[PDB]
Formats: sequence, structure tokens, C-alpha cells
Amino acid sequence: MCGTEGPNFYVPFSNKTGVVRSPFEAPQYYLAEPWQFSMLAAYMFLLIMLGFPINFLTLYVTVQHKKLRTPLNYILLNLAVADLFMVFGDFTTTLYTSLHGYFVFGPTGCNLEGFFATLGGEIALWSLVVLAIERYVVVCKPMSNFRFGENHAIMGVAFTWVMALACAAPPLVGWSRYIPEGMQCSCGIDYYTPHEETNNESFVIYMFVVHFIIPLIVIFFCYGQLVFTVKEAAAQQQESATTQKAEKEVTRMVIIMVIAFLICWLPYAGVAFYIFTHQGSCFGPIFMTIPAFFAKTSAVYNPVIYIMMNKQFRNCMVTTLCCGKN
Amino acid sequence: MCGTEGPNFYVPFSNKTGVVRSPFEAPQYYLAEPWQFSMLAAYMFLLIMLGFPINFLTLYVTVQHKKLRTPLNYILLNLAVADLFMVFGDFTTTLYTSLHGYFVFGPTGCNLEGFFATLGGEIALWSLVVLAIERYVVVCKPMSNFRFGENHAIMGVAFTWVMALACAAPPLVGWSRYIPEGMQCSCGIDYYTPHEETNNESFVIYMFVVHFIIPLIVIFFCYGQLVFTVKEAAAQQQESATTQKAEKEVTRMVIIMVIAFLICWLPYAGVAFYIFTHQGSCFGPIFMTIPAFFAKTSAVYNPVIYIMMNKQFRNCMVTTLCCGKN
Ligand SMILES: *[C@@H]1O[C@H](CO)[C@@H](O[C@@H]2O[C@H](CO)[C@@H](O[C@@H]3O[C@H](CO)[C@@H](O)[C@H](O[C@H]4O[C@H](CO)[C@@H](O)[C@H](O)[C@@H]4O)[C@@H]3O)[C@H](O)[C@H]2NC(C)=O)[C@H](O)[C@H]1NC(C)=O
Ligand SMILES: *[C@@H]1O[C@H](CO)[C@@H](O[C@@H]2O[C@H](CO)[C@@H](O[C@@H]3O[C@H](CO)[C@@H](O)[C@H](O[C@H]4O[C@H](CO)[C@@H](O)[C@H](O)[C@@H]4O)[C@@H]3O)[C@H](O)[C@H]2NC(C)=O)[C@H](O)[C@H]1NC(C)=O
Ligand SMILES: CCCCCCCCO[C@@H]1O[C@H](CO)[C@@H](O)[C@H](O)[C@H]1O
Ligand SMILES: CCCCCCCCO[C@@H]1O[C@H](CO)[C@@H](O)[C@H](O)[C@H]1O
Ligand SMILES: *C(=O)CCCCCCCCCCCCCCC
Ligand SMILES: *C(=O)CCCCCCCCCCCCCCC
Repeated sequence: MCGTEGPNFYVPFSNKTGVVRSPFEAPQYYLAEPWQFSMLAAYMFLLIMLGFPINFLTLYVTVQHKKLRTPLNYILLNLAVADLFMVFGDFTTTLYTSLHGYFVFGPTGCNLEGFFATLGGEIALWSLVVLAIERYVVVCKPMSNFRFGENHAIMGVAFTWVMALACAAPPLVGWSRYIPEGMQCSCGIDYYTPHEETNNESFVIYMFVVHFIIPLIVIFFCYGQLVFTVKEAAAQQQESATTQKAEKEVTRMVIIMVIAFLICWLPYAGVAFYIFTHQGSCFGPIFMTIPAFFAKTSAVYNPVIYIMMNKQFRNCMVTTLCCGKN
Repeated sequence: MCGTEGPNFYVPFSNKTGVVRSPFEAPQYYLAEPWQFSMLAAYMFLLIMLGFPINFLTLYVTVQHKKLRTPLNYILLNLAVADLFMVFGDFTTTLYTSLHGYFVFGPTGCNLEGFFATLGGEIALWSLVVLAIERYVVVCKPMSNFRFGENHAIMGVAFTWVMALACAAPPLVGWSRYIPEGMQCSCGIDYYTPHEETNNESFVIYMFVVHFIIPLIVIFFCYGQLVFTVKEAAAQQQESATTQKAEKEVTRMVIIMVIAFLICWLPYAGVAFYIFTHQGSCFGPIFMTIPAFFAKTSAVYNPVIYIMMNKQFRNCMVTTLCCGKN
């Protein structure tokens, strides 16, 4: 028996020595050295310092450039706000609590911080999904005589909110639950503990399917079709060298988008799966931190991929940074 | 009497309570809370995470692009290596010692770490100086029938090394000295203490003049003349719109370069001056950290200004990041 448990938590450490305390009450420095708690904080510092400017800039530059506000960009803006929730509801809090060596906000603080930290990265997730669907619709033109417009773009955004609530809201009401995780400075969904009172098991499956498999499939299909439609067109168009460039560009970019999605969600998926099927086994606090390290950083690399590498967004950004010129 | 002193150090705190320990021996958590030591470490993390890629990339991209290696770029490469010394000899060490709450490497560790941390930012300093001189020489053509070439560029680089040793080497031999500074996790020149055995006073003046005033003057003169020569040419050339752009660009860039130089060196200068003329007065550990916060970060913003905003370097960089294309 690998850890110690209580009404609202599970500490990944054995109380055989009597040292273990509530992660809501005293420091966890038996889980990890304090410098490791600092490093956790250092990381949380990095992600704020990078995540905030680049995501906030996105909103800001949109306000400055009329060229940018187009129904197809609505979802990208959604991404940037979602990333901000991640930045404030998650990274900063965790910067704060890590520096105490435990989650100082108690169980309600855990529900809140967990809800927003989940709501943030889930909106971001479904945004990447919705974007792919639209680009598929717009570029592949699967349904004839359909022009994508502002009203569709709204639903696409609202869809992310519904889907993200369909994930983050249930633990607040008793399907799974939020508990401190890893080094116990941050709160997340309990996918690793078979807590029957909240039916944690049925939820992790529902998560694995609806919030992982569905996204992975949609994202592959949609972009799959795209790299098809575009490679097709170029082969029928070879007298055009620009067109040849375009097909090249798009492919590369989709490879990046697809790889990026995996780097973000694979570890959380691989780990959740492994634990589910390895149930008798002991999983340390740091290791539990790893798939989180991966997903959290997406709040930096997503807008670099999806915004900064965008021709339109970058120029407006470069213009604004340089105070109106260039 | 504001602090406590010992053979190799000065702690900015009063031993009237008997709590003060050697910064080479035990934690300084009476100087500042531990979370503040973490934050110091977080900052040191930021500067490595940003400072290393962008400075190392510079060296690397030069290796990949023949277009870049030109005598006028030698000094820029010097800048990037100097910034690296700052990154490894300073930021990482300080990341390490901060996490102990004192300088764990003892006085010899203090001499080393101080020497390299000084040598780094001083090479960087004189690089910005040398660059300005060359650009003045090349653009203003003050001396007729002179073409700048590889051999001049070498001396320019070597000059930075001589000048930086003319600064960093004396404290190792008894003109001033290296002691832990601020929160006592890092070592620097002792400009704040009137330690007569090493003649700290005559050195801070020599520093203030030779390593601050001289740089400030040269940098203003040289770039002053440049924004003159270029504004002159455009006024005589107005039928050319490109030329009009150029004069605009250069001016803006010099404003940035000049402002940047001040942001880096003004606080260290203002503080050193104030302390010199305010000698009876007490200066806290954190405040002593401030002008260092400013100068250290230049290891990030200098190569952004001087390298990434360079048309030539950026493109090669953008090419290399994207794995040969675009
Ligand atoms: C991990 O292990 C440690 C050790 O098992 C455990 O800490 C212990 O918790 C109990 C509470 O359940 C503490 O017991 C108290 O001890 C003090 C005496 O110093 C008293 O204040 C308390 O007495 C009251 O309660 C007793 C019965 O529960 C009655 O006998 C008495 O009349 C009072 O009503 C009580 O004995 C105990 O001190 C700690 N021990 C240590 C070493 O901290 C901890 O709870 C575990 N962690 C987790 C995560 O569950
Ligand atoms: C800031 O203040 C504190 C308090 O003033 C100061 O720490 C003290 O340093 C002295 C050493 O100079 C320590 O004295 C030792 O105490 C222990 C007893 O616990 C003994 O090991 C030592 O005895 C030897 O030395 C004595 C004379 O120096 C002889 O009488 C004896 O025979 C032995 O030779 C010695 O007394 C003292 O314990 C600490 N006190 C505290 C509270 O830590 C500290 O040095 C100051 N910091 C700085 C930066 O200078
Ligand atoms: C940058 C934001 C910094 C926020 C405050 C960090 C405060 C850490 O606070 C410290 O936590 C310790 C337990 O670990 C307590 O014992 C100390 O009394 C408490 O001061
Ligand atoms: C990322 C690099 C982390 C390097 C190691 C940091 C080690 C901090 O180490 C700790 O310092 C304490 C005093 O402050 C000592 O009391 C502890 O015993 C020691 O483990
Ligand atoms: C060849 O095609 C290599 C191409 C792709 C490079 C894509 C880089 C995206 C980087 C996003 C930001 C990542 C780091 C975030 C750190 C917190
Ligand atoms: C109008 O001209 C505003 C123009 C200048 C912006 C120049 C920005 C340079 C930034 C360099 C890197 C700074 C941050 C380093 C953080 C560690």
C-alpha cells in the first residue's frame, strides 16, 4: 500500500513513519526536497513570464488590427483566453502554493483552482479541435454551397465551452473529484485513484474516450483530408510554383500541429491508461507531475504554433511591438 | 552600524540579535524569507531558459550560414559568447546557491564565480562599445581611404578581452575584491564597502570612469555621429524613398540601443554613486540585488536587440529553426 489517504486527498507517500500531513495543512517536504518545490515554482514562473505576454498580446493586437477579426480567427482568440485562464487560475496559484510546500487554499480552493485549471486547458483542447473542423469545412468544402461565417464561428466557440464544462463541471458535483496532485501544490481530476464514492473509474474512461480519443480522431481526420485536398490540387496545378509552395507549407504546418497535440496529451493519456490497467502499482509524486509538465507548457507553445507562426497575426504583432511602424 | 562583517564578506544585516552567519556557511533566511530565495532562483531559471537558447543559437546559426561570417559580425559573436559566460558562470551557479540560501562554494568559489560573472558582462559591455566604434568608422568614414577588414575585427574582439580583464582581474589580486552580494548567493565587485586594505574606493572611481563614463561617452558620440551622417545623406537624397526609410530605421534602432545601454548600466552606476557620496547610510540586501537584476537581464535583451532584430541573423535563424526551409 503505497500512499496515505484522507477525506479530500491522497498523498503519494507512506505514513508508516508517521510523518505524512494533509496537503491542505502542512508542507510536503517528505514528498520532495524543498529545492524541488522551488524548481516547480521556477517552472511556474517561466510559464507566466512567457505565457502571459504572448497570449495577452494576441488579444491586444486583435483590438488594434481590423484585418484580424474574421470568423475564422474567433476560435484562435478563444485559444488565447483559455491559455490565460491556465496562466492565472493555474500557473500563478501553483507558483504561490508551491512556495508554501502544500495547497494552502484548502479543499474549496482545490475545487476552484482545479475547476479553472481544468476549464482552461479543456477549452484550449476543444479549440484546437474546432479549428481543425472549420479548416476542414472551409478548405475541403465537404458540404456544397456552404460559406462559413460569423454565426458558425460563434457556435464553434460556444461548443468549446459546453465541451469544457462537460469535463470540468462533473468533479464539482460528484463524478470524479478534485484533489491535490503530484507534489500536492496543484489540484486536478482524480484519474489515478479508484474512489468508488464518486465513480472515478467510469469518469476516466469517459475522459479517455470523449476528451481524448474523439479529439485525436477528429484532428487526424480533418487535417488528414486537408493535406489530401491540398496535395491533390497541387498535382493538378504543377504549372503554378506558388501553389507548389502552399502545399509544402501546409503539410509541414499540419505535421507540427499534429505532433504538438500529441506531445501535449499523450503523456496524460499514456499515464492514465497505464495506471488504469496497472492498478496494483505505486506512482510517485514527481512522475505524476510529468504529464502535467507537458500539458501546461502548451499554454506557451500552442500560441507560438497557432498564432505567432500565422502570417497575419505576426505582422500585426511585429507592427505593434515596434510602436506602429515596420 | 548597519550590517555584520567578517574576513571575506559583509552581511547586510545587524548581528545585535546574534543570528547572523557567514554567507559561506549557513542560510541567510534572516536577510530574506525563503520564498524570496526561490524567486531569486525562479529569476535565474528564466534567464537560463531564455538566455541560453537565443545566445547559443546565434553561435550555431553562424556555423550554418556563410553569409553571416563577416568582420563586422565578429564582435556580435563575441557578445553572444560573453552572454554565455554570464549564463553559465553566473545564472546557473546562482540558481544553485540560491537554493541553499547562501554561497556554498566558499571564498575561492566566490573569487571564481565573481571573476567569470564579471568577465562575462564586461566583455559584453565593451562589445557594445567596440561595435559602435566600428559602425562609426565604417558608416561615418572619419578616416579617409580606410577599409575595415578581418584584422581590425580581431583587434576589436581582443580589445574587449583586455578591457574586461582590466576590470575583472584586479579584485583577484587586491584592488577591490569579490564578496557575496545582496542576498549573498552571488559574488561581485565590492563597490559598496570602504575596505581600505584593498583600496576599494580608488577602484570604484576607476570603474565609474573607465568602465562606465568612457563607454557611455563613446557610445553616444559614435552613434550620435551616425544618426547625423545618415540624416544628412537622406536630406541630400530625398528623391529616394528607400533612403528615407533607412534613415528612419537607423535612428529608431539607435534610440533602442542607447536606451538599452542605459537600462542596463544606469542602476549600477546610480547606486554605486549614491553609496559613494552617501557613505553613512544603510543599504538592504534586496535593494543591492536591483541594479544586478537589471544588468543580468541584458544577457537576454542584448542579443534580441543586437542579433534577432538584425535582418541577416534573423533570416538564417528562421531558416534553421524550420529545419532548412522558409
Ligand atoms: C500520518 O501519521 C501520523 C502518525 O500516525 C498521524 O498523526 C497523528 O494523528 C493523531 C490524530 O489522529 C494525533 O493524535 C493526537 O495526539 C495529540 C497528543 O500529542 C492529542 O492532541 C490528541 O488527543 C486527542 O485524541 C485522542 C484520540 O484520537 C484522544 O486519546 C485524546 O483524548 C484527545 O481526544 C491525539 O492523540 C497524533 O499526535 C499524530 N501523530 C503525529 C506523529 O503527528 C497523521 O494523521 C497521518 N497523516 C495522515 C495524512 O493521515
Ligand atoms: C553574529 O552573532 C553571533 C552571536 O554573537 C556569533 O555567533 C557566536 O560565535 C561564537 C564564536 O566566536 C560562538 O562561540 C562558541 O560557542 C560555543 C559554545 O556553544 C563553543 O564551541 C566555543 O568555545 C570556544 O571558544 C571560546 C572563546 O571564543 C572559548 O571560551 C572556549 O574555551 C572555546 O575555545 C565558542 O564559545 C558562539 O556560540 C556563537 N553564538 C551563536 C548564538 O551562534 C556570530 O559569529 C556572528 N556572526 C558573524 C557573521 O560574525
Ligand atoms: C511570489 C509570491 C510569493 C508568495 C508567498 C510565499 C510565502 C511562503 O511562506 C512561508 O511558508 C512556510 C511553509 O512552507 C511557512 O512556515 C512560513 O511561515 C511562510 O512564511
Ligand atoms: C536545480 C538544481 C538544484 C540543486 C540543489 C539544491 C539543494 C538544496 O539543498 C538543501 O539546502 C539546505 C539549506 O538551505 C540544507 O539544509 C539541505 O540539507 C540541503 O539538502
Ligand atoms: C522543422 O520543421 C522543425 C520545425 C518546427 C519547430 C516548431 C517549434 C514550435 C515551438 C513552440 C514553443 C515551444 C516551447 C514552449 C516552452 C515553454
Ligand atoms: C517602439 O519603438 C517600441 C520599440 C522597441 C522594443 C524593443 C524591445 C527589445 C526587447 C529585448 C528583450 C527584452 C526582455 C528581456 C527579458 C529577460
